[PDB]
Amino acid sequence: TKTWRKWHVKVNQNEKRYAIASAVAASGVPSLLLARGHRIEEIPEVPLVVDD
Amino acid sequence: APGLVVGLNKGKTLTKRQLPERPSRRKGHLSKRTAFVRSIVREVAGFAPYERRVMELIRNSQDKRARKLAKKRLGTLKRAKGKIEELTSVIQSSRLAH
Amino acid sequence: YVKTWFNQPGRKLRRRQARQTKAAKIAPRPVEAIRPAVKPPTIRYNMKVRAGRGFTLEELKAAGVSRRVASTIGIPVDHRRRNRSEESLQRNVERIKVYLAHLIVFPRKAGQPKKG
Amino acid sequence: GAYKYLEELAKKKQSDVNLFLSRVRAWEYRQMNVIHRASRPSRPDKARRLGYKAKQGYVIYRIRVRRGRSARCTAEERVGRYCSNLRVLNSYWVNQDATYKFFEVILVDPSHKAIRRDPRINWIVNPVHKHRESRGLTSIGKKSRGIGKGHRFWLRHNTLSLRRYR
Amino acid sequence: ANPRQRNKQRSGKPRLTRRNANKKAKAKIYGNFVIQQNWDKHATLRQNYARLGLLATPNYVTGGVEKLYPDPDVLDKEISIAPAKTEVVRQLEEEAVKKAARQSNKMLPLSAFEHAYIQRLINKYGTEDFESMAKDVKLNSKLFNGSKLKNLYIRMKA
RNA sequence: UUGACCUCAAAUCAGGUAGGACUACGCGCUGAACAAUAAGCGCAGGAAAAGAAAAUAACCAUGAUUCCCUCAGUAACGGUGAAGCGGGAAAAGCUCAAAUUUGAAAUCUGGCAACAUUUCUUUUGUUGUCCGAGUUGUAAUUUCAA
RNA sequence: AUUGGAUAUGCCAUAUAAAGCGCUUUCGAAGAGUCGAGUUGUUUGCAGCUCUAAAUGGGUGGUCAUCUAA
RNA sequence: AGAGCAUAGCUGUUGGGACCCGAAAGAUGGUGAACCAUCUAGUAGCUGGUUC
RNA sequence: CAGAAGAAUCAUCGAAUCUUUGAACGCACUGCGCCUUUGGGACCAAAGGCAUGCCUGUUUGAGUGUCAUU
Repeated sequence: TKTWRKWHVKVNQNEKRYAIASAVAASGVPSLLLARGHRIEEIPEVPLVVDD
Repeated sequence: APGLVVGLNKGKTLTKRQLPERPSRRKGHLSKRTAFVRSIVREVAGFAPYERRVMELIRNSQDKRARKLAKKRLGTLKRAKGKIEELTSVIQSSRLAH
Repeated sequence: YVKTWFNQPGRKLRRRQARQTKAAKIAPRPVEAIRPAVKPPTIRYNMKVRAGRGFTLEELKAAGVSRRVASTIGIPVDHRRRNRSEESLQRNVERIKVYLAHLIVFPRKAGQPKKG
Repeated sequence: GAYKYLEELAKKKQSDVNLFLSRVRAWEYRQMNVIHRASRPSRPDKARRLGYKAKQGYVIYRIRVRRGRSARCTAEERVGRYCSNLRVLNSYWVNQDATYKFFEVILVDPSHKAIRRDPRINWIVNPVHKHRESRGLTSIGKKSRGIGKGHRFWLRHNTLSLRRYR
Repeated sequence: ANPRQRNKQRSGKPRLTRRNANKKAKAKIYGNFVIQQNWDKHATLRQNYARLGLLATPNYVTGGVEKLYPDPDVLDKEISIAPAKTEVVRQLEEEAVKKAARQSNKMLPLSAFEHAYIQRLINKYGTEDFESMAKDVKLNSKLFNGSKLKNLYIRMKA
């Protein structure tokens, strides 16, 4: 085993922003929240916003 | 606001200024005192054995061999030319004094 | 002979921490000294403008700062650079003048013997 | 005043004055030990311009090395090893003959309070300068290893710097 | 692994520990008391210089400065200072004036020796031909020049 | 002669300092296989070395050194194999020799005396005096940027 | 408790002194068995040997530019 | 009336200790012809093996 | 187990102690000494030191010195 193995992997930024804009978009869909295991069957509204 | 703004350009308008003299460029000038010091020591230390033989060749007037000997001993003509001019300056001065 | 860059996030934070202690030691003054504007010495980049090492002696005298004090108020000196174009003298004298506009100088107490 | 005149009298090393001195001095130096103390430098102006000052803690040792590694660089390694406590400042050619080269090596006493309190020669008391004749940090050491600015003057090749993201 | 590391691991002596690791904590400010008082202990020096009205670097930033919020013929001329954009800069500037105010008496008095020195010259060679009074040597013992004699004349006034 | 000055020695004459160890990093000398390579030898530090151009360049010219990125597997060599440029990190500059202080060796170690001083009764200084060092040159001064 | 760089303030200052900028009808020293040459080893420099210099000179680059070694 | 550039994968190829194991070495430096330690992952077209 | 009840097979730690050896230091490598001081109850014992090179200085003497010197 050699320490100069490839540990860190490059992703273009515009790939990272797309994967995270998509990740933010899918947090507003209640189905993809239950289907991930989140117990939000009584949450008043999605996306859930509070005041400052 | 002190700020460096790099890139693009800053200006195409050019005005050359006649640059001064730097004193490090002044190196190699013949100081009036040190010429006397070098001359006096040249008189005192005498002459090199090879350089003494150059004087006789000049006195005997085989200048062609004198150049050959100095060039062989020193290494290049300009080094040999200066020595010959240095030597012949001695010879004429000794002959007028003595 | 192989080098690894695992300390790359370690070295960057060490540099930031090294900047913060410098700022602590010298509070009012900036962590960086001012540098002049010069042009790269090649046909490829000659139209560019970047930073230099320090301000030449014509850049200090024209701006109105002696060469000895300049080292003390943070203006660095380059005895090797010279001004061949006036636009190079102009871009760096005004660079000094704008710096002395924003430069607060703290007075220092001075020995005052009773006699003279 | 004088070291101007001594500068140009030492520039002519085969003139009669010097050659007559080269024979006289070499004969008496070979009569001595190989490494021996010298009260006053055999070349006062050269020792002066190389750093030597006529004050306590400044020492000079003359050494002959067989002709036929640099000879002057040798003189420094042999003198320093002889005077284990002194730090070697410099070295200069004094004389030579058909079978030997005579070198004088200037040393400094790192403990003498005339030196330790001298603002200009203090740098030699610092342990980083222990035996500069042994590491190659003297003038001839700097030359003999080709150190300097120019175009005429290893592991950076073999290494394989693999950045974190490659 | 090593012998020296391993014998003291087996032994009974306690390890020479040092609880020195304080990650993420910045260097506390000493020096100018004004900026220390207005120095946020959490913000970075680029943030604190900016918040305090000071330039951390007069030279170009080599990177991308933070965007926290969506932000919407002359060699003789002199730049007439820069007004302070913050109170704290004015606090630093005000102290500069007061420190200079205390150190205002830059004129020096005279000691007895140079006092009578200047009277002996003045009452003999008037008060205007300073070059001539520097030319005399019988009274000008130290052989001062005209420039320094005038300085003594001005300094003796007050 | 005296006695100076020079050398020559010795002393359990006072004050010192060197050695061996470590060796990852570092500076040298040196070295065969299979390559400034292992080894061998020598010398150090918390870094070592390097360092304020006898440096580039042919430009609107740059400007101590060191490391990083690129220049580039490029030029060149004949596969070996760089350097300016550029972009970053960091930045700080300096001291001598060569000048007659010559209207005044103004310089300095050591002994002794008190005064102090402390990571410290364990440190490090000053003042005074005496003796030496030094005029074959110790201070100030000046280092080419002048 | 032990120290560090600053501030505040008391006392002491040998200043007859010491600096920067300025103007010059006066000046301006510059590192030799070194550079350099032939030649021989080592790996271009370095090393030995043979000789061995100069003063707008000397090194290096392109009659010019830059630099100022020992 | 330009189609690349960058990342990830797959297979291929060239190096690198290079699928694993196995040929007298040689050299450096030591110990009392012998022996030891390292350079060394020295050398292979070959041998034997290479896993649901 | 013992063991005391400022305990502790404790911590901290700035004071002393730190066997013979080893760069290893009197010569030797077990012995043999030397010198000085301390003393014993002239001699002996103990203690102290007694290794080389080099540097600054002090004293002593000598050189075939150079003089100096009526």
